[PDB]
Amino acid sequence: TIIGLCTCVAIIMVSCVTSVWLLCRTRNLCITPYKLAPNAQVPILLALLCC
Amino acid sequence: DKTFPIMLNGQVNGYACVVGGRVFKPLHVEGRIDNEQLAAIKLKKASIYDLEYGDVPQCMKSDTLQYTSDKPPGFYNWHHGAVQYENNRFTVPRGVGGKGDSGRPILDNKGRVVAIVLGGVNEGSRTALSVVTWNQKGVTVKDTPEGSEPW
Amino acid sequence: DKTFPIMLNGQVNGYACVVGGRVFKPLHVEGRIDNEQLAAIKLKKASIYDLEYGDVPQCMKSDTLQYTSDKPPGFYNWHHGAVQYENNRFTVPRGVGGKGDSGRPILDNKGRVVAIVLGGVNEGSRTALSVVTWNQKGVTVKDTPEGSEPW
Amino acid sequence: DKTFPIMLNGQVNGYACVVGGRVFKPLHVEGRIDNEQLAAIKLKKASIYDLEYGDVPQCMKSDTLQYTSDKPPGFYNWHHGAVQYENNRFTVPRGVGGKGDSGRPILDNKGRVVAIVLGGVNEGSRTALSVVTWNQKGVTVKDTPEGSEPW
Amino acid sequence: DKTFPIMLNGQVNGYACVVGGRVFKPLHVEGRIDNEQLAAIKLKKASIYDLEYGDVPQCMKSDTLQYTSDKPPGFYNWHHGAVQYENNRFTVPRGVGGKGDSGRPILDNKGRVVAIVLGGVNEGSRTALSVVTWNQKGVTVKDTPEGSEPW
Repeated sequence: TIIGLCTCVAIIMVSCVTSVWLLCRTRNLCITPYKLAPNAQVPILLALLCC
Repeated sequence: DKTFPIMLNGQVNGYACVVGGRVFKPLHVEGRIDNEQLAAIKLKKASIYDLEYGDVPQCMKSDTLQYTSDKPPGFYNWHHGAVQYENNRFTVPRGVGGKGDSGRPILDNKGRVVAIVLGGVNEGSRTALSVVTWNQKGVTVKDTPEGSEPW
Repeated sequence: DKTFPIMLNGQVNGYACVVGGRVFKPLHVEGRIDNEQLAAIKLKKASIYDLEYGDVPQCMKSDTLQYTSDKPPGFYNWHHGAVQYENNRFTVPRGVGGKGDSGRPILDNKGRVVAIVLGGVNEGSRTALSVVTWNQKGVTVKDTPEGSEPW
Repeated sequence: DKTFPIMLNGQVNGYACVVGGRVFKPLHVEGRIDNEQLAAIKLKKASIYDLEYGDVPQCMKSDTLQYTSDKPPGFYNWHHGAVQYENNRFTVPRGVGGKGDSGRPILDNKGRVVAIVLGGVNEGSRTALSVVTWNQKGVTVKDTPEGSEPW
Repeated sequence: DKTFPIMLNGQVNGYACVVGGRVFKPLHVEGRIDNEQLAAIKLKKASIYDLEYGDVPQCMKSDTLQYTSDKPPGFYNWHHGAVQYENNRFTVPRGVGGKGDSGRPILDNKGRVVAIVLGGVNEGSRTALSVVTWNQKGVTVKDTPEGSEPW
């Protein structure tokens, strides 16, 4: 149980950090094309999925 | 001044531009910007476009370069002369442009900036420029003709 | 020169000056002195006078401003022109002074320092100035009008 | 420029010379080299010659003073005036030399470096110089009169 | 003519010359000599000096350049102009010569070849050449300035 619980927490931490890191990476890559173009369409759907 | 040289070892290793209140410089160029106001800015990385970006001080925002995505066929202006724009590609005569010219801006006949030159292609009689510009929707895109090399 | 502007982000927000062999800068003005030799000296604080001071390097000790405590009624001058000294307060026409003129000395008709301006108060006809001066016994005093603002 | 000043506290206290494609600076002359490219190179010390030296930048290998070991009786020159060489000693008119002239080479009539001056002695008619020179075999030899004070 | 270009795809990679009765070309030069009399000769690989060499046919013996080891300080000629020679070093002004000039001879005032150019180094305002020369006893030697790029 001690070994099992530590493995479960270690798996969750690696998976959650990786999941959020990719999602943060998604927002950076998804939004950057519009950050460098103030005069852009910026569709409303973008503000809902990538933010 | 609209364009600011980047100095590494005392020589100019590239140029930084300020467009629409934001300052951009080539990601692959190391050194300080030769401007006391701009040299203190901590910039963010944009690996998509091979450039770093950030805001400028409030005193500079009032006279920054104008963004435009209006790119009809014809000739465009830049530091070393004219730029020809055809088939959605920017080209200049052979021998015009090389190492150290990275980051220079290209402007239309109305004084609006259309692209930031990060590299180019050395062809037999002409050269193609590797630039970051905007598409028909006004969204930033990187233009890299086949064989492009960073300047 | 004798007056050395203080720069924070590439802009002047005050001035350092050398009087009688000491380099005086306002305490509320943060930044680097626009110099190479005088910028290397460690400064002592005089917060009761809103000043910092240090020793002038040997090569600069002779080329410094002299000061006097003799302030007869009349007109005194500084960088922006004439200054009126009446009713024991230094004052300038409305709008002549303002923020950024911090550490700028006031001179008599012989070019001698009589006060160092740190701030001011906008009155009905002239702006009263917050200055560090020397009283009738020549002792350093902070001469400020009511409601002065740091410049 | 082939002879570069050395500054410690903002004033010039000697010279660093680019002779033979190598940088030569006295040990007793503390401070940075004026040129950013010459100041960035790590230097080696030769206490037996009271000089410090190092390899020049690639571009400075050609732009260097040529040196000669042949110094027959006659006259030579430097930035303080003419130099007379007799009895193996470099003698200059009284008062011509002084502090801050160390590191400057003495030139012949062909523009070649004959000796590097480090100090001198006031003999009451002319001043004898402490130099770093070359003997008849072309070997670097320090030549100093007794009692010479480093300049 | 005693100099014959070597071309691989119609462009010149280097030159061959007849000196002393032998045909010379650098090892790194690829292609065929425009003169068929020289291209058909089987050459020995002198990796010691980066030169290929062979025997001139008797029908071509008259087209031979005289060579000498007597190279006193002074100026020598080659296809691109004057060459300055001092301290056992052959030097040309910056911008004179580059890739494609390998194998060219250096001639003195009597029309005798004193060196064959293999490459060179840009040294500031002047360019040093990597050459194959004969020493004071007439023995072939290779002179290579540090960093020389084969031409």
